[PDB]
Amino acid sequence: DGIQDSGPIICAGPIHSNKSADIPHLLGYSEKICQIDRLIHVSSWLRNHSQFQGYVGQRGGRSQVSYYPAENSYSRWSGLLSPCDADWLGMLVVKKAKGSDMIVPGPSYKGKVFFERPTFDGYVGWGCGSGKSRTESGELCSSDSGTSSGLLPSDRVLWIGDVACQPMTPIPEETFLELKSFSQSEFPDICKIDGIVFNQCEGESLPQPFDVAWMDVGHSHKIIMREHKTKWVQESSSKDFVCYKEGTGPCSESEEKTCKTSGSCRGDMQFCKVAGCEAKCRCSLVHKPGEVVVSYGGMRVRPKCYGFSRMMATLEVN
Amino acid sequence: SELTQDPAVSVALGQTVRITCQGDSLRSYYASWYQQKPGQAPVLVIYGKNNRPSGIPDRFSGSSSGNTASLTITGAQAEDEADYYCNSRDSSGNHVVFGGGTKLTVLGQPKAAPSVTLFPPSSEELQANKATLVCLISDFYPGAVTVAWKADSSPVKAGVETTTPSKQSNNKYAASSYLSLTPEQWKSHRSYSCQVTHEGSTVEKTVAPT
Amino acid sequence: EVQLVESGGGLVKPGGSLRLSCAASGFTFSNAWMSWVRQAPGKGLEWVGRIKSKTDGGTTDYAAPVKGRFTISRDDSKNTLYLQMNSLKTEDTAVYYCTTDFISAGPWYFDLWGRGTLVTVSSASTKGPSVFPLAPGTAALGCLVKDYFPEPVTVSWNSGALTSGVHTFPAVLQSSGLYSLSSVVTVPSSSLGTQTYICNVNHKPSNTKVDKRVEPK
Ligand SMILES: *[C@@H]1O[C@H](CO)[C@@H](O[C@@H]2O[C@H](CO)[C@@H](O[C@H]3O[C@H](CO)[C@@H](O)[C@H](O)[C@@H]3O)[C@H](O)[C@H]2NC(C)=O)[C@H](O)[C@H]1NC(C)=O
Ligand SMILES: *[C@@H]1O[C@H](CO)[C@@H](O[C@@H]2O[C@H](CO)[C@@H](O)[C@H](O)[C@H]2NC(C)=O)[C@H](O)[C@H]1NC(C)=O
Repeated sequence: DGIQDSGPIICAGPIHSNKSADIPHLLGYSEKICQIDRLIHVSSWLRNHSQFQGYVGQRGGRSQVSYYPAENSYSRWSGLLSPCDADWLGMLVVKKAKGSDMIVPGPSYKGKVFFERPTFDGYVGWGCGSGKSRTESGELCSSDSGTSSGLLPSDRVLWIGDVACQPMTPIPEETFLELKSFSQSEFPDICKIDGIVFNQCEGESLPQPFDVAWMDVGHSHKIIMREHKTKWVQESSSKDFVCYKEGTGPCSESEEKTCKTSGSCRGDMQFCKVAGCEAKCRCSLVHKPGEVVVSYGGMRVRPKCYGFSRMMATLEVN
Repeated sequence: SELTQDPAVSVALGQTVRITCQGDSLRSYYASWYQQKPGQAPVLVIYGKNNRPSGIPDRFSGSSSGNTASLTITGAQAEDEADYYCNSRDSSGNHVVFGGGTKLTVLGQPKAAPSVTLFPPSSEELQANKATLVCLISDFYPGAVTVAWKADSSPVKAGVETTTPSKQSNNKYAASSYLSLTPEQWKSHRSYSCQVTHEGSTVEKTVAPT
Repeated sequence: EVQLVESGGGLVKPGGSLRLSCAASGFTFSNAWMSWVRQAPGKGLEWVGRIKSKTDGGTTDYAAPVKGRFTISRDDSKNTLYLQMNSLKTEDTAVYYCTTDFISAGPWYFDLWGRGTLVTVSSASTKGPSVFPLAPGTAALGCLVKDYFPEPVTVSWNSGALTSGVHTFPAVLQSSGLYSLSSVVTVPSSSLGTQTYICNVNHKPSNTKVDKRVEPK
């Protein structure tokens, strides 16, 4: 659980053979986590939204994805979910970029086939079609011979920001409004973030890069924070365990449901304590510091996503 | 801004070594790592977050932490003996910066005695009033030899030039020594020999005007 | 089949000029950022500069030690990268490599390298070598390539048919300042006179080419 992990949650990186292979829909939790390990979710996203053929993450899988900045805390725990991961699990949507979605400076974009960043009001992904990759500015997809196989290394995927996503405790609208107000009081000179009204202004400068801590608590936009405290609570509920049928791969949905509800399977010490125990299927803890709980503005919430990442902001003009 | 590496590091055959690169760019951007063997072009082995080019075994691996990037080699082999360079972009993104390099020594390699070959003054070269003795030394380890030359059995100390041992494709060493003589002293003696000592043991070969 | 080949290396006088080129093949040269990387004898790798693809502005960047004297350019129609070197100093003596990011896309992930071309900045003159035959279960024969400058000398056997048993040794730097190397091919003592072996010596700095034949004497 708490120990930092250098590797997949459950599944070793994919060795695909057929760029035209189907991406099956899998119902089981561990089946989905295996796909997350293999970057099959980012491959699916690229096929749906960019008319890309094949896969990203060939041989490398999720733990060889690129981050901006390279110094990244939450990737040291394989079990902490990124926005693309949370999207695959149905907790949020990484949307297709529109031209008005601002591409932040700083990442090294040249050659990427996919990148995403949190935005003030969501999560946006940028893709490229077959045989293409991003220019240095990230603005266009140009022709690239190195992508011909359609079985691309994980370095072709870029995730922007230090981000952890998790099941949240939903809050009332009135709690969100109070959090938003405290946020406005901490950044009173900020007008728009990623094109979204943050404070009312008359004049404002052009958008400039903006590095900020933030949390996603549902509702219409993120809460950006300067003074705030975070704490990690270790939890041991069923999302905290994955199940492997060793030899075959991840356990099936029905096998996993049985282990987690009926105490008739194998697992690590914590899984036997909470779920019960007796080849077979075995379930063990994923690696993370826990669930993040945020104190801000006199309140305390369990958000959907928390992190530090780069957005675009406009400042008020006198 | 600059990437700092240690100039040298050793590892025992089969053991794990970790080569570290340090620089302010590495907080934002990844390093890449290059293996260069003498007489060869650099080969890329790690880039980004622990990505391997095709044909690079996963015994090479990459990590970063803070303002440092590290290359780790498990199960060190003799074929891993090389110079290892890190690189990255500078702050502006307008340049590429290489680290100074780290020379990796792999200890515990098997000792091998030198196969020696001796050629006489070529007959075409004797038409040109010159004579050179060509003593080749190959397939030895470690790469340190002493060479001595003999006019019959007398120490020949003038006109001899030996190379510094160089590493072959088979991770053993090669060297040459050349004794140059006027065709008088080639024929003024019935016996010439190039005598090669490697780790206290001397291999010898001889040629004659016959 | 994807490859980069540098050429133009040689001997140049201090203060002189020299153009290197790099010929690319097997890929769309126009899509590639192209970099030059040099290595002076016994020292570390040093980035010289790059030219971006037109897609990314086709702009150039140079390391500080070569700014102003070195100019990089590209001709996409002939698949070629150029390095124009002016006001050459002796510490510009290096092997020069062109390189690009082909599969590992990214501005500093150099996975594709040429073999490099040696540039020697020196006041000395080119000298072409004397080539001499070396005559013999097994058999040892070769050529000895004597008194040349600068490096390198490329040696082949039977126009490149005799490819195994070949051991071209590294050259000796004589106190004269000239180089000498021997190349030896192991053959059986056994087709001694039935088969001809000719060693092809090539010294591009001195435009010398010498094919010399082996026999037992
Ligand atoms: C890319 O497009 C895919 C469809 O073209 C989409 O796959 C679809 O995903 C949904 C949501 O996970 C699945 O929905 C339902 O699947 C079963 C029925 O078989 C239900 O039991 C579930 O509750 C769920 O509602 C679809 O089955 C699935 N379709 C196919 C053909 O696999 C991908 O999710 C898209 N990619 C991204 C990143 O969104
Ligand atoms: C790659 O995989 C796809 C699907 O898994 C293969 O396409 C199938 O081909 C078979 C017969 O060749 C058909 O019966 C299916 O209807 C096809 N499915 C789809 C979705 O097209 C394809 O042949 C594979 N290519 C290989 C193995 O080279």
